[PDB]
Amino acid sequence: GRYIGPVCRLCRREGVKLYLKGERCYSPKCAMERRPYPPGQHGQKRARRPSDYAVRLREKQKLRRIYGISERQFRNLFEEASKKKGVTGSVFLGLLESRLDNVVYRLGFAVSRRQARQLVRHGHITVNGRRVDLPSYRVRPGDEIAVAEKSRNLELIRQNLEAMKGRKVGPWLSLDVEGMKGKFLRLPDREDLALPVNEQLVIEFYSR
Amino acid sequence: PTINQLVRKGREKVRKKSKVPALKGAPFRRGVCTVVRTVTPKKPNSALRKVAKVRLTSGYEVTAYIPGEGHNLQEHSVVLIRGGRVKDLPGVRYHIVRGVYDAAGVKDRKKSRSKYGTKKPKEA
Amino acid sequence: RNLSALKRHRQSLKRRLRNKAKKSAIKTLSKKAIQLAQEGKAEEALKIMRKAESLIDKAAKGSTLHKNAAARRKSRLMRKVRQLLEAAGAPLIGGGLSA
Amino acid sequence: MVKIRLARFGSKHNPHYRIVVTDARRKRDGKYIEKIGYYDPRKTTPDWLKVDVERARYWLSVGAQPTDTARRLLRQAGVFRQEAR
Amino acid sequence: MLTDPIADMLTRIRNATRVYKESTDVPASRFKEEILRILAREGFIKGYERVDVDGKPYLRVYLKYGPRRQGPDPRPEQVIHHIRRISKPGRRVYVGVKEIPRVRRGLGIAILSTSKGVLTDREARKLGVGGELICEVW
Amino acid sequence: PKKVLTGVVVSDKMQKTVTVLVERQFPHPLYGKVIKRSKKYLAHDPEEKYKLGDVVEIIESRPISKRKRFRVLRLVESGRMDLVEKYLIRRQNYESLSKRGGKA
RNA sequence: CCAUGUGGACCCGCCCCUUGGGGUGUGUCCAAAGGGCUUUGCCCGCUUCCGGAUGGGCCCGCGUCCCAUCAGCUAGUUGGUGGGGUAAUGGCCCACCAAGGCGACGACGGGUAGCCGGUCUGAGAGGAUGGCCGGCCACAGGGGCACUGAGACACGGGCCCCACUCCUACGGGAGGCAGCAGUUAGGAAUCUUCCGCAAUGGGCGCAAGCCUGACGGAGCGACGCCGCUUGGAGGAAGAAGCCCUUCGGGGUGUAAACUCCUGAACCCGGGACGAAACCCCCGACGAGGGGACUGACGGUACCGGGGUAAUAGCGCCGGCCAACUCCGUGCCAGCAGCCGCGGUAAUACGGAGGGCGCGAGCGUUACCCGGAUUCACUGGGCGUAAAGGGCGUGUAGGCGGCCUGGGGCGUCCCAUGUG
Ligand SMILES: [Mg+2]
Ligand SMILES: [Mg+2]
Ligand SMILES: [Mg+2]
Ligand SMILES: [Mg+2]
Ligand SMILES: [Mg+2]
Ligand SMILES: [Mg+2]
Ligand SMILES: [Mg+2]
Ligand SMILES: [Mg+2]
Ligand SMILES: [Mg+2]
Ligand SMILES: [Mg+2]
Ligand SMILES: [Mg+2]
Ligand SMILES: [Mg+2]
Ligand SMILES: [Mg+2]
Ligand SMILES: [Mg+2]
Ligand SMILES: [Mg+2]
Ligand SMILES: [Mg+2]
Ligand SMILES: [Mg+2]
Ligand SMILES: [Mg+2]
Ligand SMILES: [Mg+2]
Ligand SMILES: [Mg+2]
Ligand SMILES: [Mg+2]
Ligand SMILES: [Mg+2]
Ligand SMILES: [Mg+2]
Ligand SMILES: [Mg+2]
Ligand SMILES: [Mg+2]
Ligand SMILES: [Mg+2]
Ligand SMILES: [Mg+2]
Ligand SMILES: [Mg+2]
Ligand SMILES: [Mg+2]
Ligand SMILES: [Zn+2]
Repeated sequence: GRYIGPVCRLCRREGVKLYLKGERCYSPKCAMERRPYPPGQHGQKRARRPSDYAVRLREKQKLRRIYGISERQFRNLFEEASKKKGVTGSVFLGLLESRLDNVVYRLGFAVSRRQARQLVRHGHITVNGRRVDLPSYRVRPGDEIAVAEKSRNLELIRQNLEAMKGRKVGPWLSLDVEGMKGKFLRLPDREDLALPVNEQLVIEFYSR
Repeated sequence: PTINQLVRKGREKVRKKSKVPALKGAPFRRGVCTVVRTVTPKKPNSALRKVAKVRLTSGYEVTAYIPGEGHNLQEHSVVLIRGGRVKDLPGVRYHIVRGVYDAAGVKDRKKSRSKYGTKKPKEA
Repeated sequence: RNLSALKRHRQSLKRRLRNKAKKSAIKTLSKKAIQLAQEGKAEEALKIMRKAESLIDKAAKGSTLHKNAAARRKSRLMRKVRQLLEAAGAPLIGGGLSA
Repeated sequence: MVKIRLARFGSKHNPHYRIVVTDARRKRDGKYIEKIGYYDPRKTTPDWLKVDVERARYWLSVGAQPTDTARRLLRQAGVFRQEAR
Repeated sequence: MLTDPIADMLTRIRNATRVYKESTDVPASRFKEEILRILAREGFIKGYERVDVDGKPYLRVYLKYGPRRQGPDPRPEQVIHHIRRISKPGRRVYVGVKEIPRVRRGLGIAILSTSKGVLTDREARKLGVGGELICEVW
Repeated sequence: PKKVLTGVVVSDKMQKTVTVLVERQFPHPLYGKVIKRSKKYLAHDPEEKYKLGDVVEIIESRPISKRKRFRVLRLVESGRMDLVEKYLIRRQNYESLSKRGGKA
């Protein structure tokens, strides 16, 4: 299935915050905040040089975890941007944002990505006016990501549809706060997304 | 060479020889045991590694390593045989799969298991 | 046993025994045309030739010889009789023969 | 004889049919001599039926026999229509 | 015996240069002349002059070089960094247009014999024909 | 276009028949130098006209015997023994390279 | 069997074309069958003839694995004239005559394998492979043979012998799944004696219809690819227990406990597309129009409502190779793909805690390619590293100087047919 387990420990594995714990992950709690060093018995001891391949892999893992999809199809998404006409680093992401489970988490309707998924899986979501239980979902420019009326008066929807009067979307996006709607303007750029990944280093792991 | 030399003579596609005979195509082959013994090892080493010469169902009479601590192998115990030679002992080039047929799985095995035909012991 | 099948072999038998009668008539008859052709009886050979040539064609309407294969046996005979009468005497009838 | 019929090119529960000109005795979905259109019987599109009339109108001056199904799909294509007075 | 009129030239001018000889002389062909007019159309060589060496017909090619480099090896740079022939004899090399390659990512030249003659991949493809693929400079 | 072949006769020693040697040139499949490989076509010459060493064209035709599938079109040149000698030199040399032997 | 014969076939004759193609002149020979109904005309048929299309036989050009430790093979063998045979050319087959044919550009023998579209690998060049689907081939227990027919030399047709099984009254006869499904055998391994002819396809029929183990679907198998759940939001300066500790303390670890939220499964109901034809009346039997029949998947998919927190498992952690420590053991027991670890401080063996990688899969074994520019066209080398014949001669073959012109075989170019 999906990975399911001790999430804020990769808040610390690759050494920087991955906001996957979600609304806690802006505390002086999310695990990183306390103890930067990554897991078990040794995590505090002196860390030596990382192999050329170490680093090659770290920065791949980060981007795989951070987006909350498992390897086997993190691949067919890479290998589907390769097969596509344009910059490979920049196409890749481009079809991470078009996935449904992170079409929500940037459209507001959730606290973290792992949560944001549940709402997709469970019949809660509208796509060009229909119900989609499919995180694997290719959201195109002009699509309509909303909520089905039935779930609307749920707290989790709403405390989150709240806070959005203090934030903004992401410039490829209109949020319709009140009407509970959302619109996919275009794809992103590598202009926008300021992730803590370096993407060529990802591709240099999918060269070997 | 010259072009012509080759045009006349040419490049002789290399030939591949399977470091594992017995398995006529197969990945495993069941045989009955013949000898059940132990032979001391090669040169930098020292042990008393455990082995069994096994008549086959491909005709042959090949000798086999028993991977593991304990074993249950007697002169007529059916077995199963996979590739993977031994840099300690010469003439042995296939192993015996633990756990299939009259061959034991090793008791007292928590870690490396799936190889050793030993199941899961929870309520541990 | 499968009575769809058996049907067609009993069938066979009956046509073989009409196809035998057909051919083994024509051999016979046309051999006795070659024969009268040798010693120049242009009267009689040219008779036999036409009662050959027809028993040909009517085995050609049928399924014994083909139009291709029956036309054949017409040229075997017709020509070879026009020619045995070379080494003898001129065609009396001119029945199955175009001067 | 020469015939015009239907040949499967979908999968389980998802048939998409092809219009074909092919020799009678030929295997169903086999080396046909001419593709003259498709027919979507699950009809999931605006274009769930194309034919092109002018070829089936050579192909019947030809003397290629339709099915029932395929016959009905040609009348409905315009294939068999007449005009003037 | 002497086999390759062509490959020979390259190897004179090769060995000529890598010595930094001002001038060098090669057995007058019609080919060797038309290949040569290229090699100065495209500035690898200053130019060839027809000169008779011992009342025998010949071509005098003058050699182009780099500029006085410094360092501890003050020896310039053959404008001809590598020249070498592809259609070798008994082993020939005919490319269409499709098959005409480009050399050093466009920085370089491939020489052709075509139905319209003495051609560079640029001049070659611009013209839309091909043939025996000859040598290769840069 | 019932194929047309230009080759030089190398065998008279038969009835209304004759052997012809046609050759072709081409880049080697992989190694790709021009090579030149040839083959001999038992032609049909009825009236017997063409003789031992002629330069002929042949065309694919209605089978005449077992290995006769070419009639002879026309003559491009007569007298060309140069090759007939060459072809016989090759045919000869088989006398050598045997594990019967070859004597001095 | 007889006649009529629009036409066709054959013999001979001329006239175009030119391998047996098209016309024409005389002689000669051949046709048929009737059933049905809306009966004085419509339908399914019938016979001879040119043609369309369809499918197919046969022949040639190039392509088509290895070993020369197989170099010489050939007597129906190669060709000729006559003949037979076929839908048709031809040693295909027979008679008779001449002595040919083939081969190192691999004849011959031996070994192996159906071939291809494509499929896997690879930067490419090649290397590996031809289950499924599709195009061509070849067989139907082994072998030879002909009949019927447009067609085969015929899997569920026929004649003969042999092996094998079986009935027998000891004369004799029966039998052929490599068609679906299953049994047995073998083997590391390969499934239901399922539903239905609704769809589509085929045979036959004027039609309703009839046969359809093709096929359409279901069953079983993680075997493979993809889609999906095992929760999520909150939660301690951080429980117990388990491991390390330099006894201060470090780690599993916000993970768990509880707080809140969502609701796979299940329950209730509704509930398909896939199917409009053939048929029937109108209308002309046509074009067009109207009516009727029919679902094996299936009471599935999918829509409305209801609802429980709700499977985790394998490999690895000395180097290559992401992951480090305590005990136990002491060249023992054991790991291992390569070098290698173990002879009382083992990051390598077996356990624990901790760690990395993956997830309904994770590993091991077998095979294909890459790595391997270690078969080297791309892309290699011989002084000592494996390798220049001990030296010449010269045949096949490979290769070649300067000046102009004819051919255009190669090679380039454009249009086109095919793929
Ligand atoms: Mg529901
Ligand atoms: Mg017959
Ligand atoms: Mg009559
Ligand atoms: Mg009759
Ligand atoms: Mg009657
Ligand atoms: Mg075989
Ligand atoms: Mg490569
Ligand atoms: Mg193959
Ligand atoms: Mg198949
Ligand atoms: Mg059998
Ligand atoms: Mg047989
Ligand atoms: Mg059968
Ligand atoms: Mg039907
Ligand atoms: Mg499954
Ligand atoms: Mg399994
Ligand atoms: Mg999956
Ligand atoms: Mg939680
Ligand atoms: Mg409908
Ligand atoms: Mg490491
Ligand atoms: Mg281990
Ligand atoms: Mg220790
Ligand atoms: Mg250990
Ligand atoms: Mg290679
Ligand atoms: Mg080397
Ligand atoms: Mg040496
Ligand atoms: Mg020596
Ligand atoms: Mg020359
Ligand atoms: Mg010239
Ligand atoms: Mg040309
Ligand atoms: Zn977090």
